[PDB]
Amino acid sequence: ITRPIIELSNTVDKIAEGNLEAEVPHQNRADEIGILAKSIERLRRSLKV
Amino acid sequence: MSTITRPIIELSNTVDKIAEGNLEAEVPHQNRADEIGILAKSIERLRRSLKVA
Repeated sequence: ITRPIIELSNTVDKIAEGNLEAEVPHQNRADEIGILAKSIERLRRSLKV
Repeated sequence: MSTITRPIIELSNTVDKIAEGNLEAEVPHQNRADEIGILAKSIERLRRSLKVA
């Protein structure tokens, strides 16, 4: 749980700095980390568009 | 369960609202001393960055 959350926190920081190309990890987990990851991916795509 | 799962769901819903263009909704859990807190601060920084745009 701890490491993936740190990782996704990192991912959100890169998106904030304008890097809309960095891959979002953990999109395929079957739990709540998975759901958070799918959210961040959708956010990433929404900002590209 | 209440210490980890629920906050993650909540922040997940917060990211969805930002994605829909709602840059005014408050980001919960900014004051936790753990990794949820770190994530929450990240999302708040993202939110502010998108307003400035």
